[PDB]
Amino acid sequence: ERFDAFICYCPSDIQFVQEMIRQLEQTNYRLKLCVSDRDVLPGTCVWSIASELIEKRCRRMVVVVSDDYLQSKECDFQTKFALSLSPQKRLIPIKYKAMKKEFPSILRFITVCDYTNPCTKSWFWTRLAKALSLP
Amino acid sequence: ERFDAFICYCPSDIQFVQEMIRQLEQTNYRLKLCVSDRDVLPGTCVWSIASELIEKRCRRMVVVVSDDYLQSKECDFQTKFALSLSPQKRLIPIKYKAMKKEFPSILRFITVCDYTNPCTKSWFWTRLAKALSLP
Amino acid sequence: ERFDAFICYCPSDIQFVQEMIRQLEQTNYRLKLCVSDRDVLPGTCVWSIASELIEKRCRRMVVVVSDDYLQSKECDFQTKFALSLSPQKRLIPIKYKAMKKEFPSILRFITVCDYTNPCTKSWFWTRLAKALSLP
Amino acid sequence: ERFDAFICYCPSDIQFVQEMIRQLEQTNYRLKLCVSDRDVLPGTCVWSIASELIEKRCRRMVVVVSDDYLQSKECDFQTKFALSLSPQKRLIPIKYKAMKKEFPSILRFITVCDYTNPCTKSWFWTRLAKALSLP
Amino acid sequence: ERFDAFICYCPSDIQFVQEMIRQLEQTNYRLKLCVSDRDVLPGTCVWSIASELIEKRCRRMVVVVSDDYLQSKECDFQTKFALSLSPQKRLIPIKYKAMKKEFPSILRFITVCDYTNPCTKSWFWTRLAKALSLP
Amino acid sequence: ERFDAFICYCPSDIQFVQEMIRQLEQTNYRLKLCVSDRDVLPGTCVWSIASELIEKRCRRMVVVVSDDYLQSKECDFQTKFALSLSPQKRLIPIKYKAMKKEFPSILRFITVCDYTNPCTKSWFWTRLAKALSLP
Amino acid sequence: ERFDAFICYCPSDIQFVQEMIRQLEQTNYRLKLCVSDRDVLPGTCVWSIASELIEKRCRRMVVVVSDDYLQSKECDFQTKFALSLSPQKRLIPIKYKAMKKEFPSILRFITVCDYTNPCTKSWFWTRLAKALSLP
Repeated sequence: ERFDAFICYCPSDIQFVQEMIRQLEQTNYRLKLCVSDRDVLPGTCVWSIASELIEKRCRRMVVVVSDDYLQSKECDFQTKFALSLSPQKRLIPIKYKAMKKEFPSILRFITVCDYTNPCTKSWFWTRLAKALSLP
Repeated sequence: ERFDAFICYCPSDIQFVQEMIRQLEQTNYRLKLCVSDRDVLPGTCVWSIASELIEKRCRRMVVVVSDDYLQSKECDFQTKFALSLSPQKRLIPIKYKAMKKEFPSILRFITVCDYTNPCTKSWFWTRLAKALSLP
Repeated sequence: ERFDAFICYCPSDIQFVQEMIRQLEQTNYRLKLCVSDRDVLPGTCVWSIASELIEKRCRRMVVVVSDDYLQSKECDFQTKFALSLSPQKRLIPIKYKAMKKEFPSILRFITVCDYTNPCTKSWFWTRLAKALSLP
Repeated sequence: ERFDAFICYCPSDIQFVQEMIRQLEQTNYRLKLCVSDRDVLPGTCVWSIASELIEKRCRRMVVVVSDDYLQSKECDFQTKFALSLSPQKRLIPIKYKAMKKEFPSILRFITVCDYTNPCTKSWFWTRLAKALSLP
Repeated sequence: ERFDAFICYCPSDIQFVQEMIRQLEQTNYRLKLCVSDRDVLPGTCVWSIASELIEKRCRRMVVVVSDDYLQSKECDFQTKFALSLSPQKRLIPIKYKAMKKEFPSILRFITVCDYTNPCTKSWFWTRLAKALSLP
Repeated sequence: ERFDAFICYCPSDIQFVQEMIRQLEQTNYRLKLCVSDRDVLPGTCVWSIASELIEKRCRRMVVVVSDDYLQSKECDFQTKFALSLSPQKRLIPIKYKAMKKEFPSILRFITVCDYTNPCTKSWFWTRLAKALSLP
Repeated sequence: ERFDAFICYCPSDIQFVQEMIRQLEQTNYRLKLCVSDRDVLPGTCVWSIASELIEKRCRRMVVVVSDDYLQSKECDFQTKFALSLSPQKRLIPIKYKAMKKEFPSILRFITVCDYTNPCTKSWFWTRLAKALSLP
């Protein structure tokens, strides 16, 4: 029923989401993350997963930014529907890979949780799990 | 008499349907799937399998989308007759193979149950059997 | 509300439909023909004009067969939905022009009301108005 | 305050909107249409005109489809936000000009109110004003 | 002492500011606009006109966007200092000329008060004077 | 029976009258214009269309002035019969084309509704429909 | 009903009148100018626009002097009818273009509001709007 974070990801980047499940769910933190290919029954309509999941069930939204994120359209609509909801840091962008294109200009005024820097990798999962566990 | 899911498939893709029978009928789930080459006596008229089976006997319909699905016409009429029935997720599209053409534009607003992704194959049959077993 | 005949036509052949309105409605026969560009409000969904008009409101269906009829798809679905309804001569095909392609093979077992023959044109409108006015 | 129809249009097509104001507001129908360049004070935020105008103030939405409609992004987000609202024919697409590209595939299952056909122009404004005036 | 709107402009665009003084001050609206070359004594320090004028004296800020606006740095710092103040539509961007470069990406989520459109020029000054006169 | 405006035109200028029907009848104004080639049965006498139509049925008269208007005689007699009726602006002259002869000297003391000026074309149809709709 | 200034112009000079409407009506001055091709219904008599408009409705009269002004006769009669009314500066002549003929000798004892001088163009619209707004 309830969750803690909807996860918006391109389908070419599920190896990172499987890592996130291991680090945040199967660890001693006990967090619940709604993943689309795991908690959504087939046959649903697309306009209900924005009006029911992102609106009334999840509390935050994690945007897995990548290079193939800039080609899909459902991620664009879900990102803009999340930004349209503003009454608490309700949008967390994550960069994990070497991008060679431009960053999304919509997200330039939010602080990204970077992973590709080979000197700051000790603070990543602690900051992320402290962010998601906040009320 | 009654069923749980009509199955709409091209005749060049029955090796997958034979696998589906093994995974959903001969397993501990006990589901009943109406297959055309197994439960329809020869000599019937084509306009009765849409007015009697899909209307009053089956409860859902599973569309085995493929590359040779885009050439047959009975699958087109049965898909559109299923979409014309709307009073519950009464249409489940399944992709199982590497398609090289375009996806059907009629089905773009329903969530597909994908199988060709080599990282998500553990959730496939559980999601499908949880979807078909719903009232 | 009620009607007497739904009219299925390609949009490139409305000059004949305007003639049919003059010969069957504005004449001393007093028939009511549901035309799509005249009795359907914009904003409707396409899957309701087959489930409500052809099913429960009109009593027959007139198929204006032509050369550009073989390219549209909504006429194909409406023709096959009309043929799927069989409990009374509930489908009347009309040929009015010199076709250079093949006749539709779906309609070969129904008697066409031909118009292009320059010797039989006296019986056309009388036969058509006697057919449509039957209960 | 209240309205009857939000109007979604590309800024290169305001000559048609000025005609629509003359035919629907300054005529004997007395309809109120919220236009962006006429009723929105400058300095507003873009994410409030979807959460306040389209949600709680207007009752329907008129999409002026054109060739330059396929390049803007705010019309894409407003169209998809309108489609995401589904509890009454709450979306009316209008074609008024000779398009040379493809029609939008998102809107193929709603009936368009066509204007470029030189034989049906007598029914256009009557159908449109009967549609907008419905409760 | 008090004002109603600080005006941030490039020094190559004072002919428009002189027009704005005629249309908003010397007209029957009686508005007070703090202009830098008219109300600031020489010899002041630059870091006081942001901490005293924009903070505690003016109520809004009008950004005269142009092509030479993208080269100055004091306008960049004053724009970002205005955006950093967020407790009411406290920033009004104005476009008056044909720009050939890109719009500033910082201001894309605020509604611009456009002037170069040759069909909407009747609403410009009324909207602007209704915006500035609000409490 | 009743009308709003008799229309006096040379038979070489019916393409403009067909445009006038589209702009004033098939639009949201609902005006009725008596046209000779559309509402007069053949076999009538010419001296009754001036004693019955222009006298007791129509309320105004629209004179489509052109270059070939100066050759017909029935337009001369109908214009002079209209001028002989004076008890309200009961005669509206319309110029739509580049004339190379002289204007009619009989009509020099009435204000013409000009159309060939390429700067005033926005006011034409609004002025004409406001004139014809007056009691 | 009421106005502020009748405008007497040759029909070959309406591009300047369209500019005057933008500078005096659609600006923050809110003046009302009676233009003949915009506020006079067709079918009126010419001898009423001097006895009703210039006499009892407008308060001043603006004479757009030009080179083609010296060929029309209605401007001559309206100028002399305005001069015959003398009980307040009730006649304002405007020169805007390079004339190559002589100035009108009737108007030599009134001060012209010149526009073609490339050094005095800053005072033009302010003087004109201060003149027209006087009681």
